[PDB]
Amino acid sequence: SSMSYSWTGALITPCGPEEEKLPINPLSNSLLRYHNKVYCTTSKSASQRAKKVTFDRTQVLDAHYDSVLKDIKLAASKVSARLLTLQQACQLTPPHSARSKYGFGAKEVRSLSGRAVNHIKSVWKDLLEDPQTPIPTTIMAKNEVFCVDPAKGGKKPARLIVYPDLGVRVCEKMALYDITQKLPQAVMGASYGFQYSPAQRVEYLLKAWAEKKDPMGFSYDTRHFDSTVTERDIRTEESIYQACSLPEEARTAIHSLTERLYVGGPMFNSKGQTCGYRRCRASGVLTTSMGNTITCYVKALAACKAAGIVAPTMLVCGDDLIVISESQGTEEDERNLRAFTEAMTRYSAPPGDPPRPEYDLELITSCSSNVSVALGPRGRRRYYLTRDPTTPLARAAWETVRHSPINSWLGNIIQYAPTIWVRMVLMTHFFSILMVQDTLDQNLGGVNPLDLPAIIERLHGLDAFSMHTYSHHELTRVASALRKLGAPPLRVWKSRARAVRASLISRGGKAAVCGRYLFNWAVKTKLKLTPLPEA
RNA sequence: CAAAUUU
RNA sequence: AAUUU
Ligand SMILES: Nc1nc2c(ncn2[C@@H]2O[C@H](COP(=O)(O)OP(=O)(O)O)[C@@H](O)[C@H]2O)c(=O)[nH]1
Ligand SMILES: [Cl-]
Ligand SMILES: [Mn+2]
Ligand SMILES: [Mn+2]
Ligand SMILES: [Mn+2]
Repeated sequence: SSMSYSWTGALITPCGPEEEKLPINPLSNSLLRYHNKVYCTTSKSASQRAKKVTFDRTQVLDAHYDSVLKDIKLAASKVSARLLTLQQACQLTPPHSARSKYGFGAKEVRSLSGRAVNHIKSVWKDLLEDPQTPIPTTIMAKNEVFCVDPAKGGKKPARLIVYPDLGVRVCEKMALYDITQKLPQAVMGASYGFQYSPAQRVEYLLKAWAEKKDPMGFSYDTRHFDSTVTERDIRTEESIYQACSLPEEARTAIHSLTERLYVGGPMFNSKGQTCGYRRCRASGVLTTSMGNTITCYVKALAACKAAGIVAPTMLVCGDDLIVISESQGTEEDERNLRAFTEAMTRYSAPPGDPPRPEYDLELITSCSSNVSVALGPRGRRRYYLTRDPTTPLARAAWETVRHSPINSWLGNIIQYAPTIWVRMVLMTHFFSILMVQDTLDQNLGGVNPLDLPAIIERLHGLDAFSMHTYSHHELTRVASALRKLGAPPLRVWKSRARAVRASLISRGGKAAVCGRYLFNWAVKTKLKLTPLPEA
């Protein structure tokens, strides 16, 4: 039936300047050599993304879907959800959020300037009074950094971001924010992925795995998921929102937003020209995450039922899921996954790479990450979250006139503190840099480098300073990644850490704390590492 | 552009 | 600020 997009032929213009690296990368030319492999998805490449995502869609539901959808509405109704005062919504706008066409930006909105507050009042009026006129949207390309992958086709084209003017975004929040805070958790229960910390995510997966008499696992991702979302899915999304206790004024707004924005509409490039028209998810609206997550969860749980997966235990984060099930033999498991996939494909949620059953937790990737295991200080198996380091490393070498990567070094050091690649590579580099800059005190993205041990033990457990004997998979993947980016191998980072460490220790103070906890892995005579006041 | 987590 | 979807 419905085509996902249609194109005037007008280009998808840049919303500013997209910078190139420079001939010297002073912060990261000691981290890695192959800077030619590090690129940022440009808006010229948007054209190609459009081609990939524009395609005709056909959807066939069935008892299993219908049934799941029923049960989900019954969940939805145990939820009461209130409107948000125009002001409260203004306050939830991000600091730098892209300004309005109508002469004002996020400063005004967050501070409750009167020009801003009136415009918004009017815009909300128009939603209440008018429930069909489509709402224009801007379309732009997302700029992300990756390592090239010649094996997987050279350079990814830029993903497409599609969003309404600022005023509309506030209104969206008024109508929907509270729902987003309550509905998913209530529809999906323990399956709701974003609810968990990474540690809980891991415990959850292990508990699921443990529960089975004979576990089988897989993950599923949808190809260009936002393109796969149909007018009907969105309307079914509305009817799920509506299934709550709502102020009548909300219902009108929801329904008006649904019909005028969410379900489709015209798109304009940043120079103002009509770009095309959209009949699927706009990734840019408030409902993007919740939408994707709920919808994905319906189709998924239906496919599970269509395919006979026994005792499924799910975890959904957007279009990404993991199911851990009771195995029915490999022969049947393969048949069921095929079924599952046909069902999803019928429901208009077809796979990128088609899924496969696995019987070992390490072999299941979702949200670009996976569980692995190493040994801790006393010889116990310690499970943790990790990932291919390619992209984080690539991003660690993204230096331009207007951008420093030091923050991403830190971001990843915190998030993946127990991973061998953070511990040996990223930390070593990060500290090495700052000691030489002599800018350790300096706060970065509101964090103090010298806190790190505390920060890390709070979030990952003191075991993160003592883990050893990492998995074959993980060593292979790390090695291979450094080799791919022309970084030094681990043996060299070992040396460099001994040095960094010695300097940090001899620096005294918190530096020495850092030097001792964070680099204890680097020494043959490893110390007794006890817990920290600060956490 | 939106959300979630981490800070 | 970082990351993810
Ligand atoms: N608003 C917004 N949504 C995103 C972004 N990245 C991913 N998503 C949403 O999550 C969906 C699934 O993500 P992913 O599997 O990573 O990409 P895709 O399936 O190729 O589109 C996308 O189709 C988007 O709707 C982003 O930067 N902004
Ligand atoms: Cl242990
Ligand atoms: Mn996907
Ligand atoms: Mn309605
Ligand atoms: Mn995904």
